[PDB]
Amino acid sequence: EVHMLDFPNIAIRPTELRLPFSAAMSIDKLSDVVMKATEPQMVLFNIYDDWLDRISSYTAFSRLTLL
Amino acid sequence: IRNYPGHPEGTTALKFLPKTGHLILSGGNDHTIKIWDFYHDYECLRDFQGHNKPIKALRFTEDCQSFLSSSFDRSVKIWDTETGKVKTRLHLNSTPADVESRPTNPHEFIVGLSNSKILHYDDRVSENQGLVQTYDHHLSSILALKYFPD
Amino acid sequence: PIYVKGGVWTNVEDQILKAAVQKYGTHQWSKVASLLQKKTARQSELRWNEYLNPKLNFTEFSKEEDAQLLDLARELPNQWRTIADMMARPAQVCVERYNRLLELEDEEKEMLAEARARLLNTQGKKATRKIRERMLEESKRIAELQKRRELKQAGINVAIKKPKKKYGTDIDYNEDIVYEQAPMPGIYDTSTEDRQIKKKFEQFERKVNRK
Amino acid sequence: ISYDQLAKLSYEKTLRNLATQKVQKDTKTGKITIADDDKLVNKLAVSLQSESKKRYEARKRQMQNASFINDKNKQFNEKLSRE
RNA sequence: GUAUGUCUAAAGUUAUGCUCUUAUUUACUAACAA
Repeated sequence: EVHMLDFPNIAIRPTELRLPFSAAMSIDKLSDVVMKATEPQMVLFNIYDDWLDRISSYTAFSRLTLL
Repeated sequence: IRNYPGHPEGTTALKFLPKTGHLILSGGNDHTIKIWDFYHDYECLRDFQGHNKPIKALRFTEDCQSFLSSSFDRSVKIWDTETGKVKTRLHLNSTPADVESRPTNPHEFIVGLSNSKILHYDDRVSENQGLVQTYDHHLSSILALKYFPD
Repeated sequence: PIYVKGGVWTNVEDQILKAAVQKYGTHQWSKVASLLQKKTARQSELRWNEYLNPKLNFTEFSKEEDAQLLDLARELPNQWRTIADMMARPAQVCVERYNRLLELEDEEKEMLAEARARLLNTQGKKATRKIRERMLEESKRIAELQKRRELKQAGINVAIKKPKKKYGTDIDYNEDIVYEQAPMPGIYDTSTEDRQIKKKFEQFERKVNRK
Repeated sequence: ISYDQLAKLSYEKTLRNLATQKVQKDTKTGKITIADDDKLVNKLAVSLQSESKKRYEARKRQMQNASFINDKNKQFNEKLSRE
């Protein structure tokens, strides 16, 4: 809320529904990359690639959520 | 039982080649790395160093083609077995007391320092003059390291 | 599980309590209670007072003693602590006699191991910490020596760093004599002796160097 | 036994250990050089070391003889038990 | 989380019965999460 005061248009959403993203970092390659990191850097990824290609994003996200 | 006079200056760092290893690599306190065989006819092929200080920790790669070397003047040097013309690391903070390369891929290469900061150097990363990543969870001089053999 | 204390005195438990009493004495009942995972402070103290203390007695009463007892009952009506004191016995036992006259192991072993561990560990954290630091210090020293020695072997002579002196007037005792309080001035002459001892010293130094 | 008696009695003993087997003064300096036999002083040194050594080993034996917790307590209970 | 306490912070002083594999307890600890 405080660091979003730079720009007021960005609404905040407190999720009532807890999503598992502690376990998100226990995906193999992710954890690997985390360990690899040597400095203040970001290394983005497409959390689902082929799934997008096949089906809409929501479908992909359901699978991801399950995983 | 049987002898061989190698390095007239005191300290030495004698090590064989890996598994199928007919060779006796030494590198003493007389700032000169030397090469003798298991066959009683002890044949000398001296891998001369360049760096001023004596050579401390000598170890081979899994390939048996390049052996690492550490000295007191912040100088690690990789050394090709028979030829000896090869990648070089003249510059560090101060002496790395112990060094070891990876037992599965000769590329990765750990050097361990007195300041207690440990350093990677892959083959392309030795070309880069960089590190894959450092370690800093020991605080005293480490002088001691070896890989879990896998 | 946490719970309200009580129960019954298992013999092992009793023994443990006795040991504690030997250790900590008859007025630190909290500590002794703590030593017993089941039993309370109050419980413990009571037990010690009533059953466990060796300066009690449970020998049977002589006929004279019986007379004394029952006479006391007749005269002091059921003030059995007073009566007990008069007898010189513990009170419950006395009462019982009077009445007569008128007519699991894993857990136990856990507390045992813990107990013995405690009783054989008799130092405040300051002590433990201090000895820890001492051994660590020793280790550090030997490691340093190994470096220094290694370098000597290697041919680089490194003088051992002084202790980073805590204050301005902090003393190194090898620099010069501690507080040379000299001997009392010589009545008998001492010159030859001085020489001989000097030689011995220098010789010793030489030996050490060679060693 | 007082330290009076125990001194004289120990004096008497070491006299039996003896019974087994010149002065020059520079008065200006005050230095009283008693030149005496260097062999006898050496015989004192060796004997006195041997006496102290004998005593030193005597404790070592008595220490290795055997209701306590640690080294000190065992002895402290021994200090109570002797009474 | 602290008091507090150590540590580092670079220039070379002239000598020749056991091993093993695991699963369980209990304890302690934990400015780590609940």
